[PDB]
Amino acid sequence: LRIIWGTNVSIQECTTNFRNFLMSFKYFINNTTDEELYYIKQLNEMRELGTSNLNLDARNLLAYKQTEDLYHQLLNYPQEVISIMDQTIKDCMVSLEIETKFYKVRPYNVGSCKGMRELNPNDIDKLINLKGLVLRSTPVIPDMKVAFFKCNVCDHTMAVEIDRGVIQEPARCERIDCNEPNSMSLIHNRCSFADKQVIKLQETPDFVPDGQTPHSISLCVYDELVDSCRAGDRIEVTGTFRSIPIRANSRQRVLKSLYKTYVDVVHVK
Amino acid sequence: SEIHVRISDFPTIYSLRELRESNLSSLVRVTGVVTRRTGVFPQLKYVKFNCLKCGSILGPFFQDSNEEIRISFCTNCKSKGPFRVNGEKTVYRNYQ
Amino acid sequence: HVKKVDDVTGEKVREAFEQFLEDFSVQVEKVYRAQIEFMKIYDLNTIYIDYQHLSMRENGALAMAISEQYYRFLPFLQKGLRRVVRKYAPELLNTSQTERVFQISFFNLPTVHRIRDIRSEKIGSLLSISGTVTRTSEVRPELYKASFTCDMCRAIVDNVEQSFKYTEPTFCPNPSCENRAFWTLNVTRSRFLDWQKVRIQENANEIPTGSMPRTLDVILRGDSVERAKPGDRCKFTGVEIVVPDVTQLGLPGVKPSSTLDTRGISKTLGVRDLTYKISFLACHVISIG
Ligand SMILES: [Zn+2]
Ligand SMILES: [Zn+2]
Ligand SMILES: [Zn+2]
Repeated sequence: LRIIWGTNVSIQECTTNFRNFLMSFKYFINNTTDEELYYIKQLNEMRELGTSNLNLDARNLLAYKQTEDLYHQLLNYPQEVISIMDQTIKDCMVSLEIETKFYKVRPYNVGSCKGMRELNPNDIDKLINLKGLVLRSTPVIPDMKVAFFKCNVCDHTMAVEIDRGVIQEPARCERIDCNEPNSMSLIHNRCSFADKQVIKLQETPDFVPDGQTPHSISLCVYDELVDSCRAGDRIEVTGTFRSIPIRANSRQRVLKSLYKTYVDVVHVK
Repeated sequence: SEIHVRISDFPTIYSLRELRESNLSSLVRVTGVVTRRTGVFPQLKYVKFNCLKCGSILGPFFQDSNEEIRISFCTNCKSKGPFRVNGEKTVYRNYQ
Repeated sequence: HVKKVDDVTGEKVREAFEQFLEDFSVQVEKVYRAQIEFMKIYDLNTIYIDYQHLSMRENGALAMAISEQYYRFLPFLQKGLRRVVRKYAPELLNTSQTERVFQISFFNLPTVHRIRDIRSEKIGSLLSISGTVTRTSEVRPELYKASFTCDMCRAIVDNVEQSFKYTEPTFCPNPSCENRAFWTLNVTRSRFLDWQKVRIQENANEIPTGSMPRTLDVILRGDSVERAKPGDRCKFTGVEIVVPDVTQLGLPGVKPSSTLDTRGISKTLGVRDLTYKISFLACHVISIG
């Protein structure tokens, strides 16, 4: 039972726990679709249609005796649980291009909760759902993943991968012949970028404590979910709860102790 | 790391009293007697400098045997600040 | 003397574009070669090529590659043009003594993209967009190839490529001087281009349900300046570029950052922000409807 530090998760435990459920699921009940092997139709039809996203309802799992544990673990450590859940799919798919295509899950039935303003700081890095009306969205913003460096004395080109936001700029040329200090230049248009958009949502909770005026929330949608929401739309959103420190002003590298809050969206209804 | 050339024969042989200012910066061959000698002192050959703001070792620089060499720019921190020779990482030459 | 590394595929695409220039026939003549002579009779600087001609040669290849990696291949296509002019028009290479700046213009692409469909995986490629023009600025000179003087020694370094920013030389050419940071600019003997900025807006019929129009900044160079009036519907063909943006400091999310690697440096701090916004640089402007 290896436990990942800071969590209660065992990767092998959860992968094996998940593949049995994915290969066998149960449930005014029919005999045509309510008593058949459910999810292998969902996977087969997915691969047949040429599709990449599996949409995974949540309360499915709070009944089946094994994966009950996994429901609590998914509502507490979304980062580590969703990487376990993908390797199950691309293993399960060949078990049934499929050696170079990436799979994703999208939980959309997380419940309970009572609004953004009732959440405490102990709910950071947790999965929550929101309902509301969209007002604004900024145009697409390019986000850098792989950078491009050129040696200005030898024309040797290097590529670097972003690691948790930080880019490591080489100090010495890598060529065994041209070994110079500080010869690396950055060419912006040769780099690889990705999509980012910011939405502003007017939250419409169910419980409104005495004297709450309406407020607005910020949501970050990446890659596929771009231009998927338009102003005036009433939507339901699943995502993670984050916090970030902001810089006091542009000139100084100083930060502010009070944090800023937002939501990383995973599913949209 | 380096091979030295020494010319063996050479026609014109001078005495010390014949030399004049027309002989400056030229190849000569002379005779004489050795009257004094000094000890062996080291001379700078491949010099490494320290940047006293970012603590970096700047790479090999060559000494020409004419005038002392001094640097002015740190490539990592971009400064013209104080700079001092690293005695431990330097390579020296024999002098007498 | 260090050996410069070469892009093999760059050489192959240069050779292919040279064959394209020198061996195209339409019902019969060599159209581009005719235009070449046409530019000596009136002293012009721009070459207009048709994209449908690029595709047909070598079915499924030259055109696919140039469109998808234009930012890389543009200098090589410029060099090929220079070699063709050297052959069949050597007098045109000199301004009526400096060299004459050459500009290439593609048009008549298969598809026209909407402003609200631009993504970041098309950065540095060739595309055509539509919009409505609202604001134009006056024509101003732009620094293209500059001359610098050393401050330790006084040597002259000429023809430094700027590439969208104020670049300075990174090494004195004299094998003796070791200057790499201290330079001064001779504004008298530097070469400039003409520069204008245009603002565009989304067309009325292309706006989604419940949303407001979007905008984009368009950069024009050379002979393309002063072709767009306010209140026009135009189509632009050009390259999708990125420019620094300090307004993003405050938006939620992780904002990429840069730092220097201290693993490998012998010892006994320069963080820069990677925030950009999408802009557009145009080579062909046409007013339709
Ligand atoms: Zn190099
Ligand atoms: Zn330093
Ligand atoms: Zn110099």
